[PDB]
Amino acid sequence: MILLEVNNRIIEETLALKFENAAAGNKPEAVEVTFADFDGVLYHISNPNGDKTKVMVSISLKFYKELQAHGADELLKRVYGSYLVNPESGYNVSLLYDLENLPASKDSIVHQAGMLKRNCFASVFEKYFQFQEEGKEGENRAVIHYRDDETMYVESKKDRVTVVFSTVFKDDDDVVIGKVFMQEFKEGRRASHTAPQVLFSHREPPLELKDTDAAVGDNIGYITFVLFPRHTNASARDNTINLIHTFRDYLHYHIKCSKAYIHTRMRAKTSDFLKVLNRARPDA
Amino acid sequence: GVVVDSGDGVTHICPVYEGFSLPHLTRRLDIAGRDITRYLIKLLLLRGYAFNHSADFETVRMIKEKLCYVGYNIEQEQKLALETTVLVESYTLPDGRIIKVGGERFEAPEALFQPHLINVEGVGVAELLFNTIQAADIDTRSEFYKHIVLSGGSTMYPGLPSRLERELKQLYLERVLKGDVEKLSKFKIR
Amino acid sequence: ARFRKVDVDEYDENKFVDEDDGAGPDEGEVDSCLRQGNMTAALQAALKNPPINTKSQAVKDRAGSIVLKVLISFKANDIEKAVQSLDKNGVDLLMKYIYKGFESPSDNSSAVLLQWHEKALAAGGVGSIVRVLTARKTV
Amino acid sequence: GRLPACVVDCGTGYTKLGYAGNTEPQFIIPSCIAIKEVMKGVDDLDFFIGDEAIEKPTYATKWPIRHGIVEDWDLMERFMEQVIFKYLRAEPEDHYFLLTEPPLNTPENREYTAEIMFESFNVPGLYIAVQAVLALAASWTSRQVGERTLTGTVIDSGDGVTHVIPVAEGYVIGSCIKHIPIAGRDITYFIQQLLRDREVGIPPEQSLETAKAVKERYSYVCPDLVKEFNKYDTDGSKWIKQYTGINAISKKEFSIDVGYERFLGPEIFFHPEFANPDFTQPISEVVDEVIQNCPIDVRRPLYKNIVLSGGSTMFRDFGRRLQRDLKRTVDARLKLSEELSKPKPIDVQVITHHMQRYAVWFGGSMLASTPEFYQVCHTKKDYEEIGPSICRHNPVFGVMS
Amino acid sequence: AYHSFLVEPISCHAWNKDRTQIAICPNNHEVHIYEKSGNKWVQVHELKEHNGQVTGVDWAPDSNRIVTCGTDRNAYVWTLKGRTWKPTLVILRINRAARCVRWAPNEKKFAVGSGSRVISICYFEQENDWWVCKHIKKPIRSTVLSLDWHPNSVLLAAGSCDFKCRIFSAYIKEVEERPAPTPWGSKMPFGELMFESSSSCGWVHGVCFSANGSRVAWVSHDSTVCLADADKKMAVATLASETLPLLAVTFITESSLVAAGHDCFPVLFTYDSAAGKLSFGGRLDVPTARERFQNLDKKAAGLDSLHKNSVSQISVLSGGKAKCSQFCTTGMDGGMSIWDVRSLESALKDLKIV
Amino acid sequence: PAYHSSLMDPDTKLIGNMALLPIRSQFKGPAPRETKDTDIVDEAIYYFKANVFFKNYEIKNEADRTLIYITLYISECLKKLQKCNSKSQGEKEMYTLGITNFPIPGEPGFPLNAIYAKPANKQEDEVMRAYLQQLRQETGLRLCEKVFDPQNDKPSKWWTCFVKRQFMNKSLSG
Amino acid sequence: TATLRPYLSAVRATLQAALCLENFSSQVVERHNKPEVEVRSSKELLLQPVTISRNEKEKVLIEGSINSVRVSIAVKQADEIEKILCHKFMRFMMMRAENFFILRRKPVEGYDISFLITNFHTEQMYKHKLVDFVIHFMEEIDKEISEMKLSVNARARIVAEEFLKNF
Repeated sequence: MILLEVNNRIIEETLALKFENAAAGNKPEAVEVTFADFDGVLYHISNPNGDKTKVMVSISLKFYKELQAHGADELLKRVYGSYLVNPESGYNVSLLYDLENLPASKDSIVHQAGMLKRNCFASVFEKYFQFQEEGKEGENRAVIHYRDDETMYVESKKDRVTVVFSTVFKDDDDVVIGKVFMQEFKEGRRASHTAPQVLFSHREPPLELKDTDAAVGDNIGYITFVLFPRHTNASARDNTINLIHTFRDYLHYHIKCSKAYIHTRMRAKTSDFLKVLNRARPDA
Repeated sequence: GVVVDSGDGVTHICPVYEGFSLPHLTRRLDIAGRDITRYLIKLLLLRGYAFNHSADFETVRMIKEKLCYVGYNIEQEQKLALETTVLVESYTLPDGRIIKVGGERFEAPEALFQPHLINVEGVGVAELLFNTIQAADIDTRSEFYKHIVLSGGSTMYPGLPSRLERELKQLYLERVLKGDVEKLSKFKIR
Repeated sequence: ARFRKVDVDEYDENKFVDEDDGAGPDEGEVDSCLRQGNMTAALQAALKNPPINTKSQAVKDRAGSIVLKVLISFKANDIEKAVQSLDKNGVDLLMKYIYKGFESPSDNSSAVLLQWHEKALAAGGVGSIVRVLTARKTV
Repeated sequence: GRLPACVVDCGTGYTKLGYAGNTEPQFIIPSCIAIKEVMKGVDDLDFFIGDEAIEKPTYATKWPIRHGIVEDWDLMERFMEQVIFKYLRAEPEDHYFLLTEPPLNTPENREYTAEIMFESFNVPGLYIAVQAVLALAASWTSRQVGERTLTGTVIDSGDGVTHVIPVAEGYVIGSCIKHIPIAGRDITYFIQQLLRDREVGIPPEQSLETAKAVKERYSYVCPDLVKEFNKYDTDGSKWIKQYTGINAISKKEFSIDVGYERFLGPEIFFHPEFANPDFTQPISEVVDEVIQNCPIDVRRPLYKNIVLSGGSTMFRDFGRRLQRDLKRTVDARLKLSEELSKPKPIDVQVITHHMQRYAVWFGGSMLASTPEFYQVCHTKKDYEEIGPSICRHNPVFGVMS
Repeated sequence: AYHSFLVEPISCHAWNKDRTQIAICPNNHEVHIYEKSGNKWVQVHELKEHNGQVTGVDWAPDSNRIVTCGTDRNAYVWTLKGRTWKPTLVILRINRAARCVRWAPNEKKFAVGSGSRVISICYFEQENDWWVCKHIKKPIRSTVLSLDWHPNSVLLAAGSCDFKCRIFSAYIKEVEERPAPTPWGSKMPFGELMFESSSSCGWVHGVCFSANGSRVAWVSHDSTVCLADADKKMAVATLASETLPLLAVTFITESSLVAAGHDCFPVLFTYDSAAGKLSFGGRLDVPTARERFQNLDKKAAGLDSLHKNSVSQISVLSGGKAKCSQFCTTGMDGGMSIWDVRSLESALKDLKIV
Repeated sequence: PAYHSSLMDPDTKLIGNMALLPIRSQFKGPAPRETKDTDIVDEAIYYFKANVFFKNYEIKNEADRTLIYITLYISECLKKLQKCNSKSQGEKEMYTLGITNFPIPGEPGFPLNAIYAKPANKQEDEVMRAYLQQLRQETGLRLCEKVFDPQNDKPSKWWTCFVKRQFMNKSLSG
Repeated sequence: TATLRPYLSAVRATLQAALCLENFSSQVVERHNKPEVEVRSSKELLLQPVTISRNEKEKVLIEGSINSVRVSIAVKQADEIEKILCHKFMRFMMMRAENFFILRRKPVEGYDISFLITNFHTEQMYKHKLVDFVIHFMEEIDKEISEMKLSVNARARIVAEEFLKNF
């Protein structure tokens, strides 16, 4: 697995199972599941008021207010319609599935439910992609604190939309590894000439953010994606959002997988050294 | 002269003048072999070997007798344990499993000199030995110091005699002198 | 503990004490030879009267400089001949200075010093290195 | 914090994974990994785990854990990659992890595990729990108990071998453990033979299929063989069942009768000689032998708190039969005594409860949901300042306060 | 002629008077005794008393007594009663490991070099029926590694980790009597320092007195061999080697020495009295009809020496130090070699010897 | 574990070290006449389905030796009853089987020669030979009413399934 | 290179000189046996430490004694990624010091990796093969660090390409 998946397997498997038993005519079993996603996301799947014929899926994002300022409530309603209800205390968005009133295609709602986190983030991109398409320049940039100490900046310009990530490498050595990955991204147009352009600044924001309170430090790295109309149009939009919202986690995932691979190299070389060493003995 | 006897149950420092013992000037130490085996169990636990205090007491006792020793300079011993593997010895358990024992070899017996390590009040076999000789008769101090003798199963740890000697030098230098007047500070533990 | 902080061993009468007592080669002489392109001659002069007995590292560090100055000034192909002009004692002393040099690398100084090591080893064998190791009085 | 810890219980046959506080695991997947077989580029990432790994054409299925211990560290590490990033979808730097180990796992293996978790996944905190100890904690859910205790005898029976493990004060008495070569697979095979000799129309290449199903759907433990045989031979209409499966080849239906195998399968725990020529000790005798090998002082508490773990201990009346049979051996022993010479009668209790199948994971989940867990975990800061040696010892907790 | 007794070190050895039995310490707390049966070696005795590694063994020829010393600080004198060797404890009065031991030629005393920076001179008193020892202390400042007795049984050579080879008097009037003067000096009171080498480099691993005692030789860790000539006012000839340190040395004539050590093979050295000079003349380990046949090459570790690890002891087997005909080496490879001086002279036309 | 007989009596007689237990039977032989409603043969037949799986068996009584013989014999009957088509026919094969001379303790071909006492004299021989035959005869006919279902030609699979199993891993045909 | 061979040749000869050890019972502590180069309680038992350097960065420190030799190596580290790769690899080996029994658990200050070789090793292993091993090790850690570097770079290109091509 190179690319990270977008959908949540716990949500889909949980709902699929409830939906198949409901359709089969079985009595419903109680469900109570608390689990996470990347970026400090917390989910809760439960039976509201103990009614086992109702299944609620809730998401909590510390930065939801920020997404709401950029259309989240509207998009979520467009996607989930009547499944969307008043949010459970402790959470920002809640979906309610009535087992006695399921649609003909149960698989399709399982899929959208699995993409709840992605769908929360979608509005901010769609908003700035729209700005670009309409030629509305000068609009204030979106500022999304997706992690306690990380920030995503979205700005629409005449011919492009920029997405800037301010990420933190807690492990000093991960910065060094991360720089190897970022240099390849910087040179990426050498393999896909139409792909977004990527920039990288270590320990300092891009100049446009120098006058704000953007973080500065030895373990901070800034990454800029430059998205063009071919990436931001109505036809490419969904796929583009699916990718860009996973980028930060994609990078950190690959740094960790690289370290694991290097461990395999170390096991092999050390094992070989020990065999040589033992061959220096006359024997037992 | 003074005899240091450490067995499995208790320790005793017994001075003797031209014939017999003198209860006044006789002190007992609240730490002995069993206490060292117990501390070893605790040390091994910290190393990841959870031996049961009852079921495996004899096994850990056997590990102690075979591998334990008394450190001369704990600072140096700790450096050896932390920075090298020269102290690491393999020991085969009765069920065939082989474990690896290192720094715990000198740590366990150190309780004899640092009773607080096992939550016991006191000053340690050596400081104790010193206080017995220092307070006694003035006309036997010299004779006493040069006639200390070890006895018992818990006194056979490699290095024990050398450690005792070193600890008395440090005590005599500090609590009987101040500057360097050692040379003549003669005393042998044979 | 306190009483354990003192290293009583430093006052042990039964320890071991080295036999110590209380200038180097002629700087001007080495310079003369070098200035005249007489390298072998400079080598032999730099190896004279080594401060094997002084306490201060300043005088020792001085002779090592002079000796090192000479080794660096040498042409690669002319090393073997100079080394072969020395007696066994000279070869042993040279090896001591070479190891000395390994501790102050700068530019390609170690690069030529490895050449010297090779030639000196060819002349004095591993025994000359052994004698760097157990010297109590050294450069 | 707002986010629950990750709980992963890696077994020889299956790995149970999820988030602390939950009653059941979010995933139960076979502990296998399918790879392609000088790695270059991203070849190391081309793999699948669990069910997605059992049947993949261009890939070879590997089992990194043999006898509960890791035998391939490269593969165990890769396996963990997907556990975290594909199934849990946890940012590992944001979650403390609870992992498990069999008793007798070495401290070295503990360091290898910590090396992967801290140095590859950058976890903030780690605890390694002993399986049997978690199984004990899991039993605190039982109605039969009133005080929390980590002294007991754990019977762990999954698919491979059955273990009898005495624990005192939260630490397994390693020198007293005994193993039994009877587990789920053995039960299946015996049932297979029984069907082979009696029923017809069973596709050979589907012989196991039927046997396992018969076992999972119709097997149980009976209190007396002859009485049971007599039952079936009299009221057969309400004791004999029928099973019907489909021929993978031809798509037609075969119907078979299910009888004696229902009670004969699980019986081999108590009469191993029925199926195993090399082992004959009944499980009740193994347990007695273990407890009598433990310190006298702890043999009464051990007899009073015998706990079960694993799917093979789930047969109806398994615990009742164990408790009965063990009570008989022990009562019989104390009979001889009196006669020869009034030893207080020994209380034998086999605990069964609802969370047995994944008792280990459940105990893990309950414990990792408490503040105490966070106190006892080893932090990344300590791992860095002190070293992997700190992971050699993982203090027990959950009982006293 | 190599034989492998084991694959770990032989720590020390000694032969009986007739050279029919060899005692060895196989890197152990034990001493094992071997004897030939035809052309095979067979173990005949196991001496087990020490609670530490045995680091020295010597065998008194005529009285047929074995003495052993070990890291347990003890020494034992072993006496053969019937078919079994029985030990008697000898108290050295030391608090560190014993390192080396040698019976004097008169078999009335033995000397043990120790980590107590002292030499224990032991003798039996047929008055109290036990062994006693006197220490030679001043001015030894480090572990004593090697010993060799002068033929007069009084003078004793010692090599130590303080870089010195020394000669002391071990004169014990109660077992021997006023020794005749020697070029080493007229005054030989107990513990008298007769001679002390003048180098402050290299542990002195081995020492040996010539057959007549007027010469003493020693090898040090600084890859030198030295010889002090009492007939030349104790003048010292030195020879610096191009190879690794020697651990063991013995005279084979008044003017010839054989030594071995970390190179793993025996070498020859000669002394020119006139010039007072030591010369290297060696390397004695060079790779009839039976011989011709046996030596013929075949149709086709990685050392070119018989021993495969350092040689730590050499002993003269036949001919004495005056005209040695055969000598023995043991080493850290667990091997034992017997070398024949005449064979060596034959195979090496350029061989000197004197 | 395995089922043992509870029919040994302080006045039970012995033929060798086998228990000369009474049976209810019209067949000739030295078996005492049984008055109770059950006897050793019913017991063996009752315990068979369980006992036959056992590999080890502790001889507690001389009754067990008799119980064991009958258990092994039931196996011999099932071997023959396996291949037959009718309750009537099965009864005939069982008569034949009962009459055939099976080995007795002391002979090679009889398993358990280490646990069964051989006949000491010719009388003892002939009398043990008669008992054994009278046990076989009654066992066999009694087994027929069990093996066949009121549906003729039905050597019940619930009895047939044991044809390959060997009590204690032994055989009378071995 | 051109200074690789000359460097290893000089290191090798020095190791041959230093690896001349014997069993030495402690002179300081009764019934103890300790590596003299580590404890250093008897100055006369210590040899002169010597350094061999290839340049300002790469060098080997060799410290001898009567019963033990300590060997420390400063490894070539051209850039940041080589620095981290080296640090991780040495740490990885050091964690496993019990199995890799001639390795110190921590390096001498100023070096990347250190060996402690005692008379017990030279008794049970051919000393000349121990020498060969150190040289082999110096050569192979360099090659492995280079291969590791190529690996990370190679995987990084595919990772950037896989993400970017999907837009």
